[PDB]
Amino acid sequence: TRITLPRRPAKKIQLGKSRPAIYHQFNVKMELSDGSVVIRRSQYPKGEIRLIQDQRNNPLWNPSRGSLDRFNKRYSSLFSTVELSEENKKKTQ
Amino acid sequence: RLMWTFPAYFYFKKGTVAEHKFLSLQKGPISKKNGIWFPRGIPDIKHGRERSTKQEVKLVNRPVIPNDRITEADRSNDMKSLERQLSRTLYLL
Amino acid sequence: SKNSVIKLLSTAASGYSRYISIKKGAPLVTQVRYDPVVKRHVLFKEAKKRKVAERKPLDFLRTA
Amino acid sequence: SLSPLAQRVVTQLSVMSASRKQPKLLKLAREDLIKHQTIEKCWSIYQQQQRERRNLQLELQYKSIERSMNLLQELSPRLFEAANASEKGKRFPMEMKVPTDFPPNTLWHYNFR
Amino acid sequence: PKSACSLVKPVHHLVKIDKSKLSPRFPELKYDKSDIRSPGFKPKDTHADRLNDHYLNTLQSDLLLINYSHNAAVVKGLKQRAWSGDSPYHLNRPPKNPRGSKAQLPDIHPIKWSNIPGLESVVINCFVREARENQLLAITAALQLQQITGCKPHPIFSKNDVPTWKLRKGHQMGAKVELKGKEMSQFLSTLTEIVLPRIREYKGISNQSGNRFGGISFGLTAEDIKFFPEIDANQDSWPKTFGMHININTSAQLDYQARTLLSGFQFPFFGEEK
Amino acid sequence: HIWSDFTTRPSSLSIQSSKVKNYLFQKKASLDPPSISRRSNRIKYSPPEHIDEIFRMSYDFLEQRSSKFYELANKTKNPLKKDALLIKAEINNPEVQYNFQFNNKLNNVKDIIDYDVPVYRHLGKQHWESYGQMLLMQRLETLAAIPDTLPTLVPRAEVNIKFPFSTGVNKWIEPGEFLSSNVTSMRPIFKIQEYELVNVEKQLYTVLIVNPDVPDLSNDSFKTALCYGLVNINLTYNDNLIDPRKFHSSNIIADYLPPVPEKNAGKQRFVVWVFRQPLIEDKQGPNMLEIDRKELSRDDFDIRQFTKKYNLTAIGAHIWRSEWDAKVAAVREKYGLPPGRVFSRVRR
RNA sequence: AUUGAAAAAAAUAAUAUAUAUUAUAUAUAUUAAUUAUAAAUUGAAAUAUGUUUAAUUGAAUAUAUUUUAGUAAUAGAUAAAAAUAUGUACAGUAAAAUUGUAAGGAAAACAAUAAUAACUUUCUC
RNA sequence: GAAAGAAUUAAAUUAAUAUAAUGGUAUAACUGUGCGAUAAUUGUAACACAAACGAGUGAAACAAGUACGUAAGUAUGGCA
Ligand SMILES: [Mg+2]
Ligand SMILES: [Mg+2]
Ligand SMILES: [Mg+2]
Ligand SMILES: [Mg+2]
Ligand SMILES: [Mg+2]
Repeated sequence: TRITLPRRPAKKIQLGKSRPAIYHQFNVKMELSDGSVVIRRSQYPKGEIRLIQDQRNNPLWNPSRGSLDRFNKRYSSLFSTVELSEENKKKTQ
Repeated sequence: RLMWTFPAYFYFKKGTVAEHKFLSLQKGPISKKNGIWFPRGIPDIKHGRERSTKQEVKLVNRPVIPNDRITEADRSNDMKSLERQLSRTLYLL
Repeated sequence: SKNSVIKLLSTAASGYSRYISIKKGAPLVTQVRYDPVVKRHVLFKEAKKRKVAERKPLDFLRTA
Repeated sequence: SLSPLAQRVVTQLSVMSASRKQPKLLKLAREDLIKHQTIEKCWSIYQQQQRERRNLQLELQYKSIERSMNLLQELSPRLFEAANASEKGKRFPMEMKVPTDFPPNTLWHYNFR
Repeated sequence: PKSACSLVKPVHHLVKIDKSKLSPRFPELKYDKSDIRSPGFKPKDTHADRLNDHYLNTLQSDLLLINYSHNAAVVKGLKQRAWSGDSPYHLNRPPKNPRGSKAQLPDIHPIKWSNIPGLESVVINCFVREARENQLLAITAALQLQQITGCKPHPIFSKNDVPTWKLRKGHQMGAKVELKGKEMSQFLSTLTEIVLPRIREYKGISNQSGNRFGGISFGLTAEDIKFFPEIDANQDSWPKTFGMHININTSAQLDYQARTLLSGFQFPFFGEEK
Repeated sequence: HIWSDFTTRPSSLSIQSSKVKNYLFQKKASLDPPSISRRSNRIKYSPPEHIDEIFRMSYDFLEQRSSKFYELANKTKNPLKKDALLIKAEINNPEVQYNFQFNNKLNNVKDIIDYDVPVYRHLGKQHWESYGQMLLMQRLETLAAIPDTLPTLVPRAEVNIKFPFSTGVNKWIEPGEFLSSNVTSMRPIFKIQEYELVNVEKQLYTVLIVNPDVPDLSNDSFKTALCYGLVNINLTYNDNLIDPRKFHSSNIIADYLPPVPEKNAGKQRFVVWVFRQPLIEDKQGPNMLEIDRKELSRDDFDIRQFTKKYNLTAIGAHIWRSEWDAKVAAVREKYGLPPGRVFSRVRR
């Protein structure tokens, strides 16, 4: 019933011979929402990443400062604000 | 020098286009072969790495290019500007 | 009968033997004890034969 | 023997495990060992010095604050009271961000709110 | 065994005999783990920690300035009360337990240059409850944790037994990892910048959250973990994903101080404070 | 650059090996380590990268620190403080560390490890505290050589004994060893290595080997026995091996009588104690002391009483322990001691 | 030892060889290994021998000979999840309750919750 | 003035002890870990406790051999 991986005999690490787990890590450059780059050590092999949604473009972190895309594409000739004002009578609710 | 081997078998699946590029980027270790003198000891290899040495693992779609830490203001030595030193704490006098 | 008696016979062929109790399907019980005929510690082994609860021999060589 | 899920779990386990992934031990010559020791000791000393400098600075600041507050108490009681309030829910402003490795495109914002 | 009577004999000298050193059994173990000759050696101070540097430079002085209360004396905690000797039965009696609590509470000190609050340790407890059925889920959770941190996780086992929740005793179920120093700092920085902004309706950490003494916590859902860059970069490799608790341990005397410190490192705080 | 100067500073602070020194101080990692003697092994070897420039920077930093310390050290007048300053200055010197770590401390060659130099002496003390001292303390406590002879010990000097004259073999005795009667037939040799700052010219020492476990059948207990007694011995940090060469016949308050344990009397502890003399002011030269040779007895010997009388302070100790064997009778015969008693196997 | 790079030696300990002694010592030489172990028509790598391109090396590709991949947890003298219940050696401290934290709820897991006077070492005013 | 160490004090035996209940146990008898798997060995056992006898219990010491421990030593099954 319980799904498991059944254990083999464990390998005897002798006292003194235990070595610390130094995992393989690459120096990875993260460019945030704006052009601020930051280096971080990372286990996945990718020298450069650029981020879209970060603290540097979130309103909570700076208060002082593709369905939608598809819709935009196929209702482009009409150009869909003025449109909002036209189609927003707040009597009926 | 002390880092583990990069477990490429995990991050790159066998028989895949992404793996192939990674392999091409890499260069393999010299294996032991009978009837030859290796004056830097016999190659100790596991998961395709010389255990006796350090391993190097070479790696919108755009290169992440960081901005210069020195600024235009710094170059000009404009004391009234706030962008003139980026790594130091500036005090209004 | 849960716990049976057995005869451990000395390996140094004195004839000396010591008796101990074990569970019915316990592993073969060999022990090193003093043989007074020989005046030293020798191996003792089970004189009779009996069935054993067959454990799977744990593999250190990583199979498959 | 094993399922594809079981295989993938094993692979994942291996990623974490030290089984056949770790190099030889870092052996040194005696001269090299000494050089290493001298590097480490010096570094440690430097770090201690830096800590003392910072600690000393903090102590100096604390002393200055104490000196100020006594003076304030002596002179203007209301001002002293205003100064010495509970700042329990004081929050650092979200603009004071942790300095990055390299700076952004727009270094400084001149307009706000 | 002739007896079970344990009784350490007194000595006739003040030299402290380290018994480990007198043996020749574990020669590699006599070296400190910091020493290069030990197999346990690891390069500690590999690069300049950024969050720590920031704390040192900007925040620590600001925190000290905030926490200055003029002529603040020590506030003693709830302690074990002694009996008044108004009866001869008080004479070898154990002390009365503390007033409100059963356990003793610590003294709250005034903040000075020495005892400014700072980050002490992060712990990332991930207990996957589906792993009562599937042990492999615990392994996957541990891997995820390792990926996130760059630090070796430790397996959590079911310490208790209960019938209502289908839970046995002594069953591997998720994992934990205590981050300290530079890795912890990095993890915090990632949380602040990458992950927590990608959470949709994220107000912040609750102000009612925390220990009574310098410890604050919160948790991430399985939805939130896919924003970590190590997990995000291979969504094919990560079909399942597990939530986690994140216990931040500070060197703060009280919890409001700890909250303030965390705010300094760009952690938002939303709820009504105690 | 204070550590390159050897005008006022001793020669021992430098490395005497030239090749090693060259390897330590180079501008690039071009040369190969003198420690690795074999060519193939040298070829195989690869030192860790970037180590040179950083090492040089570390040297400069610690050299500067040493120089700064020296600025204080010369202004200081009182001797212990000055010594401490000197230690602080030179302890982080790579060359002195190399010298100390990788060459023998027991039979130190003066040019390599000079115990006249304060830093080296401090290092030696630290080394002693790390292992040998602890071991000695354990052997004193476990065997019950402290309370049985002399209440306590505050180990200051490292004391090592040897029995060169009897057999021929070279071996420093590990504390609490079982030695044969052949081994301990002729006298031992002491080495009292002193690590504290002490007046070498004035300070005298006494050495007493005592046997607490010789049986007294009148008392139905044991009595002590002074097996070997020396007084007024002169030590020097480097010149410290107490041998028939050094001490005169006047120094011998009780000349060596060998361990001759009786059959079934049991194991007999022989615990050497090393005391330093009381130092008298306003008197140039070594202040001697006279021992009343009729007063002190060898067949029964109050060690504590003796110490009280002459105002001694026990700085060091060492211990072996002998029991009966076939050759003890032969030893007795050689020394002209009587046949030797034989006790009942049962302690009834 | 040959090979790379640009007279010797002076610890401990281990290993090899020799001998000293009714003493598990000393002498000389050298600093190995350190998380591995059979079995892979299929993955990956190296070297050797060919052929084609820009005497040459890179690059591509064929065969041979190897090497790797059997991917599996403890990395710490581990310390109150479960497991070897008798020996010995070394080391440590539990529990409850309380305050919190993703699903978690009275009840799953993780964190935190008595006092530092004196002492030693290190840095520093 | 700071960091690190050694730790000490207070509390605790309410957990835990293969198993009832009681006494004992942190100096741990509880727990972890290395080695081991030997002492869950062989002949003589005085002397005590208990005790009608039959039995029962603790056990110094002597001799043979073994395991761990640098050593001191410990082990003739299990905290009782
Ligand atoms: Mg029991
Ligand atoms: Mg009880
Ligand atoms: Mg009676
Ligand atoms: Mg009777
Ligand atoms: Mg027991």
